[PDB]
Amino acid sequence: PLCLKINKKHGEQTRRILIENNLLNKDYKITSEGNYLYLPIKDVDEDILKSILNIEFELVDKELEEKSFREIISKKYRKEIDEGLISLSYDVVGDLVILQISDEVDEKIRKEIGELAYKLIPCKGVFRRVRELEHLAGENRTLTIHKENGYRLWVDIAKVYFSPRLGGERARIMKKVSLNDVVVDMFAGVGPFSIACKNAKKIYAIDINPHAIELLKKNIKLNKLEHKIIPILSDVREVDVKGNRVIMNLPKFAHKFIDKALDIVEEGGVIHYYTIGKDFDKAIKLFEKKCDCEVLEKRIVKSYAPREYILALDFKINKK
Ligand SMILES: Nc1ncnc2c1ncn2[C@@H]1O[C@H](CO)[C@@H](O)[C@H]1O
Ligand SMILES: [Zn+2]
Ligand SMILES: [Zn+2]
Ligand SMILES: [Zn+2]
Repeated sequence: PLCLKINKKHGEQTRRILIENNLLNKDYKITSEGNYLYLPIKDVDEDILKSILNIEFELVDKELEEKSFREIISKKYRKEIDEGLISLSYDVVGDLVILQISDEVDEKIRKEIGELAYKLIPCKGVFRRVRELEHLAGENRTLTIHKENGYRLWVDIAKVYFSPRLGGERARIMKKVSLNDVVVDMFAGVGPFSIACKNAKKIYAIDINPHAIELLKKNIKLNKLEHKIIPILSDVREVDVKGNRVIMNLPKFAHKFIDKALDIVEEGGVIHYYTIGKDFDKAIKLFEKKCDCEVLEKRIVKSYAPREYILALDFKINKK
């Protein structure tokens, strides 16, 4: 339906970038027509694409052929799916399925979606909406164990923030951490980024939510990383740690913390910054003015609202 048309010579070069930005759509066969490649792509503003593509391109409606619960629901529910109330996107944390439904629906029909989600989906439990949750189908437990990138994480979805669709981010980070690195995880959560950074020789895992620190400790124990990860409960603001790599996993408010992170990091070090926006500019100015910094990599993590993304930038602070 929506394809990126490009001269096939930049075929692979480009194909990779779309992936790195979780843009490529895998539900369609990249077809070739003459000197061109049509890569099915998720919807995106023509503008932001310019910032991650150096070649010329076009966004077009192109017919293409195809290469699970999401189905049956969609068809048999367009009524509510086409007006908030219900979303065709759920998360899976451990063995726990978590739906996105609105209060505006009679439980007797709302619970039914769960009872019929505990069916077309491999789980032990089912809830819907860190906010408050409602038990719909399966077991009534909120504490589970997540598996991702080889490690395991203890998560109690009802007491601490955690995003399974962000594992890709931990994978990428996993490949960047050197043996000599000292990481300061400003917003650690149950500790997904801290464990993904094992190669580092020291890790400062900070988080103001006590439950995030209770489970984080259990995770540090579970992945055998006691002499590596130093857990710290507190407002990151009032912490005095130093390090050459700073991870800011708080997209919604990252910006209101940049000054602290710059005060923690060393010169020559990188700030893994996650934010929100339609472009990258506002997030770059912000740093570009605060420091003598340098972008080392910039990706689009995922979609937030409409054309509202969760960007990720990698900043090298060359001089405070
Ligand atoms: N100022 C803060 N200091 C430490 N952790 C924080 C802060 N703000 C949010 N968090 C943590 O970020 C995690 C979600 O990314 C949550 O565990 C939340 O408690
Ligand atoms: Zn090229
Ligand atoms: Zn309404
Ligand atoms: Zn607890």
